[PDB]
Amino acid sequence: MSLVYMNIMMAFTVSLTGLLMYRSHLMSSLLCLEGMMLSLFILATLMILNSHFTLASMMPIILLVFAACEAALGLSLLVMVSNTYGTDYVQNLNLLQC
Amino acid sequence: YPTKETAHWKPPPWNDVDPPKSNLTLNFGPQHPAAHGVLRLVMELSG
Amino acid sequence: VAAFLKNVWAKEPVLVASFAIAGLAVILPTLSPYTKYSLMINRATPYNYPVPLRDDGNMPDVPSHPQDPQGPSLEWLKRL
Amino acid sequence: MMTGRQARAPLQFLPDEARSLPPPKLTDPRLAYIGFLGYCSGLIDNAIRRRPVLSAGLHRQFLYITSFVFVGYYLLKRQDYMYAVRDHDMFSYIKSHPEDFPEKDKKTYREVFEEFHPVR
Amino acid sequence: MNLMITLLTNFTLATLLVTIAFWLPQLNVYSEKTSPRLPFSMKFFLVAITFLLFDLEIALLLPLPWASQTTNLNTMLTMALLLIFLLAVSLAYEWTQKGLEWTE
Amino acid sequence: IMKDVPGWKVGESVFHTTRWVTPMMGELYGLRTGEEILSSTYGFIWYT
Amino acid sequence: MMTYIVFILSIIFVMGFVGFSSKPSPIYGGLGLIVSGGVGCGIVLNFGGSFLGLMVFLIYLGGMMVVFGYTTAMATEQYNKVVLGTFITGLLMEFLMVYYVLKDKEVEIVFKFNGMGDWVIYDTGDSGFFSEEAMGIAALYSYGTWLVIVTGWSLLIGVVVIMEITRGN
Amino acid sequence: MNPIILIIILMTVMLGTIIVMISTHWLLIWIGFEMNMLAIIPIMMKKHNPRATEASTKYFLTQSTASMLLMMAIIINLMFSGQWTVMKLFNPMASMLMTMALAMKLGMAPFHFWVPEVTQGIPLSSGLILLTWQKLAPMSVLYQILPSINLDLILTLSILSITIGGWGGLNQTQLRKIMAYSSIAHMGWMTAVLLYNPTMTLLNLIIYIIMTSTMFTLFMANSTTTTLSLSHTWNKAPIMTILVLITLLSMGGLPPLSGFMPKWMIIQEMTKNDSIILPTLMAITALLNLYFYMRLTYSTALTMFPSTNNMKMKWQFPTTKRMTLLPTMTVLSTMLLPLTPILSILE
Amino acid sequence: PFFDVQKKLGVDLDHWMTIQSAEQPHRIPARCHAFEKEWIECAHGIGSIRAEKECKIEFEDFRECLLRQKTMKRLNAIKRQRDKLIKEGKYTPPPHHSGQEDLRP
Amino acid sequence: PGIVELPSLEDLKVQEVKVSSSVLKAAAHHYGAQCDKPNKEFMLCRWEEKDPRRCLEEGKLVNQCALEFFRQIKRHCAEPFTEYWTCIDYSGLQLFRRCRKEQAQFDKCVLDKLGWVRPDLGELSKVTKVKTDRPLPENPYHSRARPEPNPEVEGDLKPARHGSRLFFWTM
Ligand SMILES: CCCCCCCCCCCCCCCCCC(=O)OC[C@H](COP(=O)([O-])OC[C@H](O)COP(=O)([O-])OC[C@H](COC(=O)CCCCCCCCCCCCCCCCC)OC(=O)CCCCCCCCCCCCCCCCC)OC(=O)CCCCCCCCCCCCCCCCC
Ligand SMILES: CCCCCCCCCCCCCCCCCC(=O)OC[C@H](COP(=O)(O)OCCN)OC(=O)CCCCCCCCCCCCCCCCC
Ligand SMILES: CCCCCCCCCCCCCCCCCC(=O)OC[C@H](COP(=O)(O)OCCN)OC(=O)CCCCCCCCCCCCCCCCC
Repeated sequence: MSLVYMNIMMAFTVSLTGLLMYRSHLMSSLLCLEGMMLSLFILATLMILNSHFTLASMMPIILLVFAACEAALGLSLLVMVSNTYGTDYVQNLNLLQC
Repeated sequence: YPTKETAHWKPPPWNDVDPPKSNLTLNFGPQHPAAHGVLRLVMELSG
Repeated sequence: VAAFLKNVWAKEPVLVASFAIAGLAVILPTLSPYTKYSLMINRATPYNYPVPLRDDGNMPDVPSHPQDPQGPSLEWLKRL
Repeated sequence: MMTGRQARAPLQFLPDEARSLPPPKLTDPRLAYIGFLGYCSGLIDNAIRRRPVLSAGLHRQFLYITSFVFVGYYLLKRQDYMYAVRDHDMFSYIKSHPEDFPEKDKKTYREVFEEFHPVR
Repeated sequence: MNLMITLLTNFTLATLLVTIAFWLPQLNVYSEKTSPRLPFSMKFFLVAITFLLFDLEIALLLPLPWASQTTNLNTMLTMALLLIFLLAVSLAYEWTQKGLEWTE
Repeated sequence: IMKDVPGWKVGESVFHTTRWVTPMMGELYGLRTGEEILSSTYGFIWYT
Repeated sequence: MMTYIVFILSIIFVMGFVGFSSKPSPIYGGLGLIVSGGVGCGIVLNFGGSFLGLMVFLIYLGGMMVVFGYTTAMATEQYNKVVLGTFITGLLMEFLMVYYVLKDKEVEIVFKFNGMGDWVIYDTGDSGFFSEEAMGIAALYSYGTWLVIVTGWSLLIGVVVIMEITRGN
Repeated sequence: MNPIILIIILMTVMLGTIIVMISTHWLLIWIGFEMNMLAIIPIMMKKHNPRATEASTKYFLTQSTASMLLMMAIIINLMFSGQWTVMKLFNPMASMLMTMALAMKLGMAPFHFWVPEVTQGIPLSSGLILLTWQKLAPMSVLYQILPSINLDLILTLSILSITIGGWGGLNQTQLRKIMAYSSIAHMGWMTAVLLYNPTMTLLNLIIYIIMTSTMFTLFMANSTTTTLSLSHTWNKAPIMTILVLITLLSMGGLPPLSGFMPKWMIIQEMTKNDSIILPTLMAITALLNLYFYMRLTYSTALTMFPSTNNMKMKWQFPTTKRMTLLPTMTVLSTMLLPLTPILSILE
Repeated sequence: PFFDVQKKLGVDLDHWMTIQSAEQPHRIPARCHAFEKEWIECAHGIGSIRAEKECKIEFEDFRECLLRQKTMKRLNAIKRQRDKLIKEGKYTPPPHHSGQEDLRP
Repeated sequence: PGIVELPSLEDLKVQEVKVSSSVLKAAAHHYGAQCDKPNKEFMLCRWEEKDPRRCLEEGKLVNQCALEFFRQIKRHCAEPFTEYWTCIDYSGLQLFRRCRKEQAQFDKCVLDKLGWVRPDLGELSKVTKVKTDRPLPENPYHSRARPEPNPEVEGDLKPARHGSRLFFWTM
């Protein structure tokens, strides 16, 4: 298949392995999650414009709206975690081991 | 079953509520010191 | 309802203008006589090509030429 | 398995061909067992709220019994419908495919040689 | 193409102005000068999230000047007034549950 | 061009059908120069 | 070179993703995701998604990444080995993939990929006096009725949900 | 929480589940999962303590990652099929990614690592919603995509879920973690029979939801979150010890109870397809589930643990809790095995 | 639990965005409209099992319309052989493939 | 698969209409009024055959009738037409509304010296009927034979033989 699809899928997997390997910050995790969304947006858009599939032109907008509302939910979770522990570190979220 | 790894684990609180574990202080001055210029204000702001 | 309306027009006239403009925007296109013509003009705007029909023998309403009498007309749009 | 059968007409609890089938009698032992489950639900409902178990809320025990019988009657109708559908599809598929279901040449035990294994 | 040329020219002129404004006042050798978490507010984060959600509702509203050209105008007008009404209902719930307070 | 290549059917369809398929951009401007390629394939997008 | 413009922008896109996904700090990670969103917008614009690319700039970079930088500014403090090492790791993996799919015009990581410029796969016709992408997006109001209902309901519920979970009570 | 807002948010949870269950388009499936997560986040943060914020954050990260992998599977499907019908997937990579995404949404092992943490961090009613209602929509999608599900993948996830949910509950004294590892083992049982007969999958899901709803309703009505707090139930309400006894004996898969029905039908439909080793190892592995269930019955109903003095004051007060459908769910979780051929209504 | 509420009630909630061959705004055709229509009208009603082994040619033509893998592979073969013959000097490009012929219309 | 069949370059030779787009747009209403029949034969053949290789003779008849149209303009009204398409040609959007007096002069000279009437607002978008002699394409998609469907269900629905047959349940 086309050459740009390789780079957009590899961008998804790069932001995936970034999201699947935390360093310290939950904000960087959410940045990797929305980079995954960005790569999904571009990949869906290139398919739908390439195919001239007219009605699915509204599909990436619905993807963008739902996942940005999801991002707002995640930022509010990070804000409540930061008001609990002072930072946004994922090593502070370890109370549920016991 | 206690092990060496799960040795420091205490059971959770009974109501599943943990302890929580401030307000800003501003040293303020008049913006353009033409009129007053000689005022010092130590604020305690709560946002 | 006349005391409440004058009271909310004295205290919060921005919200009264808001709900009045919104209520007119809701109930007004169902009461307007020109709302028909919006549909008529949008369905009369020729984006695609008028792909012609094979003349089988019995289509008395379909014209043979664009300047023929039979067919859909837009004299209502020229005149209004 | 049978999901393409009930896909032409979706979300029908009892289709129109279910009425060709005889309904369960109201003295069905399955339906009587469901009524016994209603009585048991009434007894547990009197027990968990510390009411007298057999006496209190006879209207409530009776609505438990009635509601379980009422649901279970239609459940038994759908059960008998789906097994009738299963047998109907089985028999029509056997009829449409005779090459896959050959009528077996049955031999009698005078020709059948079975190896005898003595217990000694 | 001409857009890319124009973007490169604007970026180049901006970078040239920034590079001049940092390196031109370094010509005059000056006397080397030798003498000598932030508090969180919930309302600052809430106005940004309220912006984000109403901006997504605006992203739904942006194809309206193309949507009026349709032949299904009654459905289109219904869904247009319905999106603006849901934006107004989000604003009303943000109002009445003390969400727009002290940054009103 | 494809004379030295063994087992090459010239004009072989990549589709099993005999229906007319609308040609791709690379099927038309494949052997032409890069300027004509750009002017046909990005020209409207890059126009002003 | 110029026929490979979408490919070169996609290489810049993957380099930006290796940039922020190696996670130096949420500030610089936000910057890398901004530059990545801009170049991926350029990728979308070079297929004829002008409205969808302006949706990237206006909505993604315009609202959402602004809220990410805003919330980062309220949660990080202003003033490594693993970040730079993972950066050059992803850069070498990407350039080895570029080198293979350029010297061979073919590669297979998970799927088979062409190595020519992606100009080849376009259409050779016109759309008349409209954009097909604009008319398909405009049909959200006449064809996407249920889609509008569930999207608006999810956004209203999202406002309600954010006011619940940030209330603390 | 405002009761109006509570009712609207639970209707939105149910709405997202229904949108997954009825829709024929992949975008609407993804929309339903998004709406479901977005609405269930306040239910987990109902009490506003740091364990609920941690549980909601972990749940958000897992379900968000699964939703993005779901959309990547959908996008690879749009590549390799040009369409959007919710049916079989036209690429094994899309099938693998969608099976991973649904395994993350169900919390099947080895994506199970959120379920006991998130279930411990949240109240018993929200844990009930998470372990019963949130299993419905991904099992519906797995019910629809099964012509393209890889067999080795789904059976690996299944047996790994059964084994890890067996060994996980043996170390636990918190009731919510016991129910979560029970969830992991039973989701393994559900997905093991999926490609063989998905009607038995729906039977296992329905019997599981009945029994788990019974156990969470008993734990709510007694206000017990630990083993040792459940141990005081004999001196407070002795009928509750009987009900948790018969329901834990049911969930262990003992005849003549209705928790034996699903695993017996699963073994019954896996031996038809010439698989003998796998249902035998699954059945032997479920004895671990039965072991920690019998541990709880020993601590609650079969012995009398020591109580304290202040229980005498609680003797003077009845339960004013709405123990909704608790007798009905207790009868259906135990006495339904004579009605085992009722499963044909799910065909 | 595909509760087909749409076919039960007769409502069209999402069947319109489902395929490319559906009704489109201003009758815009998809670039693989005919291939998808042929594959759907082949595979209609016979189920997935018969559709994967009896409509294989229509689905292969449709997948090769969508992805254009065989087309790009064929153009790669022609272009590589052309560049080899240019480097070997055994081939000249025509004037109508160099911009020297005052195009058709 | 098979070899695609293309026409020779001799079959693609025709006298083109080598005018500009403003020359065509200026003449477009009288072109749609006068060159109706070969144009609609061609577009009917083009939407029915779904193949531009079966439509080359109708394309040549279109390309010939257009030349007859512009020759018939050139013999009578070359100067008002030239002024009119120059005025159309100045505008970047090629507005008709900027050019109404040159349109009036061109329509006056065309109605006098050629008897042509400009179409009204609504006429050139009418769906017209075309009398052809070529046959209707019986399989324009070149579809092969459809697979035979699965058999329908038929018969009356009898009760299950001995009930459920689930291990011992006698109903
Ligand atoms: C003119 C219009 C009106 C005409 C009216 C004409 C009739 C007049 C009489 C009306 C009343 C009829 C009542 C039902 C008919 C009798 C059904 C029967 O016996 O089936 C034999 C059935 C099969 O034996 P069969 O010799 O082949 O058939 C003889 C008949 O032809 C059986 O006929 P069948 O071939 O049609 O049987 C169908 C099928 C035949 O069955 C099968 O195909 C085999 C599968 C049976 C279930 C196996 C489940 C295994 C796992 C569970 C183990 C449960 C352990 C026992 C209970 C533990 C404690 C709860 O049954 C089922 O599928 C139903 C499932 C079993 C429920 C049986 C009915 C119970 C109603 C009352 C419930 C009261 C509580 C009893 C205890 C609850 C459990 C039974 O045997 C059993 O199921 C064994 C248990 C005994 C059944 C209950 C006996 C009924 C009367 C109970 C009164 C005493 C209650 C004591 C207090 C409460 C308990 C503490
Ligand atoms: C039906 C058509 C569609 C309607 C929906 C679309 C609406 C579009 C406009 C969007 C408005 C978004 C925000 C709405 C918030 C409403 C709640 C509100 O503001 O209540 C508070 C207000 C008192 O203000 P307070 O809280 O004190 O503000 C601080 C300064 N004092 O309380 C008040 O001032 C009272 C507010 C309620 C009464 C307003 C009455 C206006 C009547 C106008 C004429 C009738 C118009 C038709 C609609 C029906 C109105 C009853
Ligand atoms: C193919 C399948 C298709 C679909 C089939 C149907 C699937 C049904 C799945 C059921 C999932 C139920 C999840 C729990 C209910 C959701 C709402 C809820 O949370 O209700 C509990 C309610 C909340 O009250 P609150 O005050 O917040 O709780 C704290 C205690 N004071 O109140 C309380 O906490 C009070 C305590 C009692 C609560 C009991 C609730 C029982 C509800 C479930 C009944 C059993 C399921 C239905 C029958 C089987 C269906 C398969």
